[PDB]
Amino acid sequence: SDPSSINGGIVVAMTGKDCVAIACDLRLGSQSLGVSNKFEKIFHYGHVFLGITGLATDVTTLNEMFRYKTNLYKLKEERAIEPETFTQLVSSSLYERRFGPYFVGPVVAGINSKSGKPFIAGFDLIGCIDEAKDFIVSGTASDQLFGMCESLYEPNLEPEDLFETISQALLNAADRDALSGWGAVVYIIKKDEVVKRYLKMRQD
Amino acid sequence: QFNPYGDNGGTILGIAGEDFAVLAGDTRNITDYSINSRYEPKVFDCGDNIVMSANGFAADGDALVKRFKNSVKWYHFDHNDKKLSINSAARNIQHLLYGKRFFPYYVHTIIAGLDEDGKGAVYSFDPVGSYEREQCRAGGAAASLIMPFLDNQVNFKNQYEPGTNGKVKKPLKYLSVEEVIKLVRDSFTSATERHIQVGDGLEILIVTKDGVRKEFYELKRD
Amino acid sequence: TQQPIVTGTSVISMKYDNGVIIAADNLGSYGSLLRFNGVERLIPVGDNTVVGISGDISDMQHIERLLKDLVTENAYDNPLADAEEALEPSYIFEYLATVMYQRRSKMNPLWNAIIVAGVQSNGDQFLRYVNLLGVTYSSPTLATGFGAHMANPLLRKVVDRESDIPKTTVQVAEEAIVNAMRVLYYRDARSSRNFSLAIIDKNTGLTFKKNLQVENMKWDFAKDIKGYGTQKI
Amino acid sequence: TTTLAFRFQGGIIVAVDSRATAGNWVASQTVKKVIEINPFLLGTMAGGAADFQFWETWLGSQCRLHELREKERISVAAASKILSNLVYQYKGAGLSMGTMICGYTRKEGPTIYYVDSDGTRLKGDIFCVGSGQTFAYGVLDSNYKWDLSVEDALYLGKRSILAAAHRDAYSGGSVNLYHVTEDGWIYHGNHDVGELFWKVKEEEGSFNNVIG
Amino acid sequence: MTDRYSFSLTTFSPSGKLGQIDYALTAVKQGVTSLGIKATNGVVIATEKKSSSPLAMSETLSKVSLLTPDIGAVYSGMGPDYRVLVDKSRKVAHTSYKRIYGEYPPTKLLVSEVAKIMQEATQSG
Amino acid sequence: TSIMAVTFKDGVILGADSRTTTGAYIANRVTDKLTRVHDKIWCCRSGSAADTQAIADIVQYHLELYTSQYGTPSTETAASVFKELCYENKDNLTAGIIVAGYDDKNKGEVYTIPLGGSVHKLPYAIAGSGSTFIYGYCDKNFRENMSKEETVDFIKHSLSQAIKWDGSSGGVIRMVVLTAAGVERLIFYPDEYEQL
Amino acid sequence: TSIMAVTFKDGVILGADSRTTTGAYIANRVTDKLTRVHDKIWCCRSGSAADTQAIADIVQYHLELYTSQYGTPSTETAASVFKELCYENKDNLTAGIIVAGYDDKNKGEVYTIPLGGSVHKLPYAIAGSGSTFIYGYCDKNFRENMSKEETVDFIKHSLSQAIKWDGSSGGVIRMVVLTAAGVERLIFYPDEYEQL
Amino acid sequence: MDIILGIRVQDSVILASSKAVTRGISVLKDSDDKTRQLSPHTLMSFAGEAGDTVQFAEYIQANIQLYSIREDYELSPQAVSSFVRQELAKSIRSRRPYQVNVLIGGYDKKKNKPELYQIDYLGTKVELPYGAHGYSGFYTFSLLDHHYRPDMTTEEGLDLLKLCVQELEKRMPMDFKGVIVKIVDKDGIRQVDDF
Amino acid sequence: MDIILGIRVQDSVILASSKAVTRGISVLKDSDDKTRQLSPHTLMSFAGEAGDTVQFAEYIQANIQLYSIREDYELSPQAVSSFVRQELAKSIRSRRPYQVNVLIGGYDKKKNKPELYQIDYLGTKVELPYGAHGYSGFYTFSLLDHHYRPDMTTEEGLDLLKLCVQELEKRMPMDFKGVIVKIVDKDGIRQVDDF
Amino acid sequence: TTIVGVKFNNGVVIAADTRSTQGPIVADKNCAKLHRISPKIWCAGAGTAADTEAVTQLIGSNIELHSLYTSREPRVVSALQMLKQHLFKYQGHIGAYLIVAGVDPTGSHLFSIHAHGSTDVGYYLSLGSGSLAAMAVLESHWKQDLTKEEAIKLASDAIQAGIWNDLGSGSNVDVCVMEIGKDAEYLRNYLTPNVREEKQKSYKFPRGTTAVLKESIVNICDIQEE
Ligand SMILES: [Mg+2]
Ligand SMILES: [Mg+2]
Ligand SMILES: [Mg+2]
Ligand SMILES: [Mg+2]
Ligand SMILES: [Mg+2]
Repeated sequence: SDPSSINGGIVVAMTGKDCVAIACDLRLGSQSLGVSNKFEKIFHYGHVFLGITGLATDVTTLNEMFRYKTNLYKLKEERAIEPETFTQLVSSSLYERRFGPYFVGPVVAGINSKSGKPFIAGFDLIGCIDEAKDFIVSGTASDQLFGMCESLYEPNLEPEDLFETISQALLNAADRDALSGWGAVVYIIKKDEVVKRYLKMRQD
Repeated sequence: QFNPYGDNGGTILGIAGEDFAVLAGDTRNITDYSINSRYEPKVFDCGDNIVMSANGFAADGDALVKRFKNSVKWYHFDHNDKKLSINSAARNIQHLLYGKRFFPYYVHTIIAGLDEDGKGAVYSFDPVGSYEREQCRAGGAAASLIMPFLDNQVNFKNQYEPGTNGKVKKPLKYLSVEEVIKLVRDSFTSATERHIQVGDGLEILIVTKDGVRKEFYELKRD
Repeated sequence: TQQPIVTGTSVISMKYDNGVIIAADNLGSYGSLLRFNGVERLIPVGDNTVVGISGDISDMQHIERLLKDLVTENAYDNPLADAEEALEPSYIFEYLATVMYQRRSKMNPLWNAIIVAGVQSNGDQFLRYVNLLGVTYSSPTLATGFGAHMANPLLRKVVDRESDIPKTTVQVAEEAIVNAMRVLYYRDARSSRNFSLAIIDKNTGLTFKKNLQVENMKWDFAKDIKGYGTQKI
Repeated sequence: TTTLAFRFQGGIIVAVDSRATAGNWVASQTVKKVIEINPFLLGTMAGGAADFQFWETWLGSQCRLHELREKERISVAAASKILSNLVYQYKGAGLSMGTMICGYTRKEGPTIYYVDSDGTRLKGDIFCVGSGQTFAYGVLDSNYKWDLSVEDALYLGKRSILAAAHRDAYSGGSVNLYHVTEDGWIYHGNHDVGELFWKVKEEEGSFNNVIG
Repeated sequence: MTDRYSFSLTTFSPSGKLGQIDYALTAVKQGVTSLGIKATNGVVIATEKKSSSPLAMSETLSKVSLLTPDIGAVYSGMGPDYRVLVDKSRKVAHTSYKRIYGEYPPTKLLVSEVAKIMQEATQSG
Repeated sequence: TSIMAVTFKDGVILGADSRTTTGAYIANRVTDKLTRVHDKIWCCRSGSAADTQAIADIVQYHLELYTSQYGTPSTETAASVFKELCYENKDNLTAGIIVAGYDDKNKGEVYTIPLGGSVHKLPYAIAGSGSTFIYGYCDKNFRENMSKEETVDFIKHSLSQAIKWDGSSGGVIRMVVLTAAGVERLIFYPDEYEQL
Repeated sequence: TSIMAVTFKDGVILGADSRTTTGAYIANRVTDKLTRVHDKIWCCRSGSAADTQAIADIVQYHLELYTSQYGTPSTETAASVFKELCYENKDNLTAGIIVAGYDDKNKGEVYTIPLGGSVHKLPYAIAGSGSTFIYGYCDKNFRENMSKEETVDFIKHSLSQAIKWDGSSGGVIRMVVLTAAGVERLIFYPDEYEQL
Repeated sequence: MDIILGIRVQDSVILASSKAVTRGISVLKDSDDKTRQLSPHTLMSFAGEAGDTVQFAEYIQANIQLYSIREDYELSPQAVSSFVRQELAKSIRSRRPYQVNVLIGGYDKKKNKPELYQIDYLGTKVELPYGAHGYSGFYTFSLLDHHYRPDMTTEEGLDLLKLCVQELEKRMPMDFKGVIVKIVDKDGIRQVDDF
Repeated sequence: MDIILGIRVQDSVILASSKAVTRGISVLKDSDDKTRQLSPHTLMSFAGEAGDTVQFAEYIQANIQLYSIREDYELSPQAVSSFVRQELAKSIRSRRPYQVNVLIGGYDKKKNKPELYQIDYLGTKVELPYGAHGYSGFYTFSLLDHHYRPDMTTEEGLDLLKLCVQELEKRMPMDFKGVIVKIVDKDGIRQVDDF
Repeated sequence: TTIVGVKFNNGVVIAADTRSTQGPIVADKNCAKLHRISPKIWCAGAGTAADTEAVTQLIGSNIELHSLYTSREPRVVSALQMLKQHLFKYQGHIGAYLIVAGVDPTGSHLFSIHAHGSTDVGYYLSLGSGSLAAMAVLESHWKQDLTKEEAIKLASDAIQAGIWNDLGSGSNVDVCVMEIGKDAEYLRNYLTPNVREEKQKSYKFPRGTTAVLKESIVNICDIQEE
């Protein structure tokens, strides 16, 4: 009934020293029924990364929409869109459907190509921006993620240390949620290299 | 229409050690967006080296703790001052709760102490009496924030040994009372940051063979 | 299950170094109608306890009779009824708290929020709350209804924790209570200017003050306020 | 929840999952869904957890009083009917129960009774109850034979829970195995689904869809 | 009533010339001189304030206009046409950019939007 | 809310309390419910604050545009514009407005427009939640062609009683006097009117 | 319904209208709402006619049995019996009763018992649907220790206004005077009180 | 309608779809083919609310057939599935949404690979080795999880499909009157007339 | 439960009752016998709400068995049916009514006649040549109206019963997993093990 | 949320807490609730967070265009009129509750705006879940002819009342001071009374603790030459 918890799933994003990290589980379900273990929730447009939780049909629709928009942005601007700018585009795009919204919990992550500054941001379904320094959480195990992130997180973590923190934050949160899990992916993002790691987790 | 139930917030946490047990709880009591009290004790010494907390609707919480304390007293009268073992206390509480199956005590009950072999014990109850011995249990408002952290840091879940890469799990080494208290405090500090109903003060009751000891710590008051 | 008809608003209270203060206005509202203006909502029990009641007045009057009946009963076969075996605040509260929770459990509550303020035999301050649900709690400051939202913040600036109680004199405490009552008169639409105040001190005993009024009010600034935005005249 | 129990040559196999959920929140992964009524009788948990714990603990008390009075082991038929008659008195009040009363006696042999909070009492050879029952039934139906060995029967029950634990969001945690003989039940351990899944995947070649 | 001119008033002549555009450029030629120079650390735009009368307050007539905090404009030709274009240029910088991306448009894209408005007056009915 | 408008010998006086409540919380204790739609045509607002403000603002616009074309409007005209908005949008409005004005030809006039959108020309009008408690008093104590001082006393005493009984009303008693002489604002504080 | 009881120098007077309505139909236009529970203890009835009649009948029984055992009851005692019934059966009653009586020791006394079942001793009391419109008037015009003629005029004028505004009230104004001298019934017709 | 299954094997996609059409109390038909050929190498099965299913299926069919003529070219299964998803995603926020779930089985002639897409009425697309809609998965997925291999032959796929149907026929309360099975491979679409 | 039929022929009563026990989404059992022997020559089949059916049937069984012992005598089918009707009629105005419909097939040894009684959960009794409960009659009664004769043999009755079951298996949406058939005659009660 | 506005001698000040919540969970512990409509017109919002942000940007945008069109600095009454007419049109469905404050050529102003489109004038105002706690402090200490330093003190004390006593409010105090004939000064995190204490333990994991299945380099760069 509740659109934001039919399909399930989670996204978490963190900042580190000269790096950001964004991660998601791989589950798509129809309530109790597990349907897919390969439903990735993180996308990227140039060097800007977008995680999206919530109703899966909207997750797909919005990804296609932001691909559409960032592609036209690039052609006209003659440059790739930045995280700060994209964040405002996501907000605009969501709020234009104020009284008929996409049931999603988006999460932006990236590094500004000019300033080198690590950036993350989150949104409610209606477009309100949450620009936190430390971390952003989203999905059906957001409470669990808030608890994991709050205790595990410390500032200025190196990329390889940050990987361990965000992974353990995601995994243990997903294990306390019926509608999350079935695999996980973690992106470690630096100014000019990005490493993608699939995590081994329990498959129930 | 009259609603006989309410939510007084609060969050509790029980952890069973090797030869000890702790039962902690914040001291904040609330309704809606108002604070009733910054220090309203929630975890209680019930005698016979048992500690108890009934988190949720405080009127049912107080009613139950009162009735259990009473049950301990009458157990002594009826059975020649025999000590009420933690497992016996747990079964007794089930009957108290299930007694009101069709108008429940709206509380999540946790008790802690030592079993008859002297090892640490924590029992966890639902509102209608289904109970179970556990090693680790957070209850109340910020339970969802604390439990995943405990799965990770007490039971070493999803943690493996470096070099083996997912082949060898981290061994389940025993935690000291000092080590547990650290994890309790950090659990409540984190919960206070991210949950509005958690704060003001933390009160921990530590149970050993020597008896019941108390420790109090300040929490953020916003 | 019922609905409250004739109602009483905020009861406010706090501890100070030698005792407790409690106050409540003299209004018995009938919905938005300010029906009864001479209602006493602080009811003393002996010389060491004052029970302040808000909510349904008919249920208050019932509770008033129970307490009156409690004093009578305590005196029966009790040579020390006015000495060692006199009613304590803690006895009076626990009795009410029992009744309130029992009544909510029969789905027929006394539609009230009660604050029992008093001083014990050993000179300890007693201040505890109980309501229609049977919920109880204690704190250096306690308030019902609107008082919870507006009075407590002000009273907590004086006594923010337990260690502030010995530092708070009766003059400072009474001042804060009287100021809080003024604030509630400004902002609570179901309040009146007339109120009663009670002090229970371990040295000077019970001082019950009737027919008090909210004074030193600020309204002059209202003359300058014109329109709702653009209007100048 | 996923619970199953089936009769075979070597007696009865009982197998359950270990998960407990309040909405999407996983309340516990270490729940005991097999009540040890007594050394010869077992019962399964589905629906209401307290209702199961309370009334089947109570059932054990009634069975003990029976054999004290009658100087004879209570039949599985009689033990099941005590529980079904009880819940039938409470019909309408809102008890939640779906259980298999499992036992092995001389006069009956291995016997399984499905008992329901609606008052249903059914004798049968194979039963599956819970949110993940349909997943377990599939594995059971296609692999079940009366002439299964105790070793193979135990594995079938374990594998059938695993099937449900994987697909059903509200099932998992770990698998508890029991084997009921005439001389009593025998516990066959707690098996973490996380470790079991990978073990089964490799050794059996199943779950090719999942990347390991 | 109704705008019954739903057809183009600018059309190709046999020689391939768009008359009205040429004639518009002729009107620009008659207009007062304005210029622009780009430096390494800035740009300058300038023009003469041709006062139509000494009684007129030439400070009230702004030939050089702010479009965004980082963009300015100056013109040559018909002043009224410039004034409305500045109004449209300011609004379009918000509606088709700032309200979407939360920042002011870059020079080239704002110029592109202005150009589009001017192109449409060259083809629309 | 307690509001009223009373005609007298020299013109008309509008009176109102200053309490605005959201449930039992007093959101604003110094509200100005006497609002100006023209130089000498004012109104008393009761009901939805959002609705009555929106209506008043529109009326003020209409009378400003009317004045630009046809000179000063009559009080009847202002009441008609109020009515037109209230009647035609009755399904989406909760507004009870008393219109009061001063012409030199017609002198003091009072029009009341209740929920429905109907118009009623009266010697005096009372409205708002607190008005119920003073129907008896106002009927017994109103006279036509009162003096300025008598009319101020009549309004002051009336609203004092409305405030006394109605929890939704309170604060200060604002008044606006409309005569040939001009526009005079009056304010009366609790300490003054409570002891009456 | 419009009802009231007023204490004065010589005792107390109860006053009431005579209209009883079923919706908008006047079922009885000459109702007697002033009812006797004892020689010099009467009451004014508002709310459910069935409930208030049943209550009054039970009270009358209780005071009759009280008198047989313990002699004449106090007005306070009669009010307590009314309260006991109204409070304990609040979930099933819609009754608003004013109790008025005359002792020689206590003289004129008035007790009001609203819906909840609470008791309020007052110098005078007003109740019923029509009472809302005369809170202002009655507060402004009541004095303590009035004469018999003044109190009759106060009640007559008050209920006249309540009748004027409240559609649920009307008919004749009945009154009952309770003094040391005895019990006097008074009636006042529309032609008399409407012109006031 | 009721049960629709799909399984992608080595070199083909197999779609099984029930034959029953039940209308309240009676089974009006026991030979209904719940599928449409969108293009020579792309088949779509469907199940959902009455009327909407066929209306939607035929609407998609026409649009793909139109594209095929215009460009003289067959769209890839992936392309067709994305088109179908958009139409359903468009539909869910409409005045009256299409209540239709589909499986798209196709053979990509460019990549020489079979492809199975599962799309529900909300526009929720997933590419799978095997799929289902409604309650069908609940009974069958445990069997498919166990037996399925990516290198299965078409004959082995049909045997696993029989085992799925048998389990459905045993444990489902509704009588779905058997299934029509169709195979999609490099040579096109054909129906297994004996099952 | 679902389908229960009854037919009175020349010298016997035949009761047919479905074997399925469905619990929500799954068919838990396909061999359930929805009948109880009340006395040697009286059989009662039943269908209705879960639990209530068996509880009621066994309660009636016990009461008739008690009467049989006390008086050393078998009650007539008519007498048993009247007792059963009263219990259901008593039940309908209870706190929680039995939701059970029954068919009572018996052979009266005194009159040497077979007798079939149809009683619903309200206590609505009717003696019939053939009967049913729920939706079963809707499909079968047109066939029974056509073919039935009062002088039919037991073999002819079983053939007409097969035709009724076949029509049910064709047009009913639910799979009731076939029927258990029992015959009640002068010699007592026996089960037709092949049907 | 706790937001307040206080008039003083030569201008107006607004203040706010820094806690944003989703139900009982704190999403952002340092949210910026003080928004800019124009350089010298600021506002604080409560209710639906997207609606407050969205409606201030829209009016802020239209105000900027209006300021350019009229060659005049923007007025608070214009922002007020535009906000209320917008909100009234949507009949409360845009859940924006604002305190608007600012200086312009007319003088210093302070208004409140409710979601249905009603507006109020005042010398001191409060909005949000901590408005009653804040208003208590304002009613206890407010006076006429406050200085700049007194108004900042009063405003932040009113926010503190909300922080401590209201569960919906917390963390830090943001302040913005708008004085006549001066630039408005935005004081981000004016007070910081809620810093988290150092934890008992570090939760930095040993490298290689997490189990990994696959690694791969992601291609963020464009299609390359040659
Ligand atoms: Mg999970
Ligand atoms: Mg907190
Ligand atoms: Mg699972
Ligand atoms: Mg008032
Ligand atoms: Mg409106």
